[PDB]
Amino acid sequence: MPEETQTQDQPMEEEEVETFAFQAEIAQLMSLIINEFYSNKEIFLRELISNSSDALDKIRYESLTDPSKLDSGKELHINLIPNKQDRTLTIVDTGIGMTKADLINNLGTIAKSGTKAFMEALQAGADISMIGQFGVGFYSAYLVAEKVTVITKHNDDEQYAWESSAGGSFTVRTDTGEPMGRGTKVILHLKEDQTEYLEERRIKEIVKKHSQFIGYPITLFVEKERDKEVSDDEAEE
Repeated sequence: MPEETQTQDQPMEEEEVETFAFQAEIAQLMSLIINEFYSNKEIFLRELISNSSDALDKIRYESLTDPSKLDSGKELHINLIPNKQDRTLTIVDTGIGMTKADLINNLGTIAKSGTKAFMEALQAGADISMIGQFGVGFYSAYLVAEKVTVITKHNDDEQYAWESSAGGSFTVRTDTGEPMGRGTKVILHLKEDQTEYLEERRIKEIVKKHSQFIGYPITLFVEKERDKEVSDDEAEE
């Protein structure tokens, strides 16, 4: 059953790229969260780690079809890699975070109606605390992220590199990086107001208590940017 596999790739680029602007109804959701004056809600760690757990449960489901073990040979897990020099936090997923059809469909961002009829239920019923559990608000990551960059490649399928955050537009274009077989690279840039929220010990202790509920392999690893040098310089371009 070959669902994918449709030619190597067409050498037709420069299609004016894909640029999407936050729609009026989306401007409401985006405003309602940022106009909170930023109360800091690190609870999102548990919300997001739940979805990534689903992504591993998804590949785990695919392992029922796989007669080798799980994916290929060794293993599959959630890896957290903080880069203090770049001020970036890179989470690499080796499962199935998202699919290409859902990617273009604007995962849980496609309101069309009027934001959501749940806005009314928000007046007397639910709160913003269920932001991610509704499966229609994973873009709320901008709450604590200045820049949200996602690069992903799927096995046999093409490569995708798209930008996200808040403030203007959303962009998606064909990728040609070719860094892995099939992984989701979630790297978001910390704001200068979060320079102290980069303590490894903080992360260690926080995930220690929350991961007690999640029964899946997680790894806090850090690769020291060596050999080369990554810093702020002005010479490129």
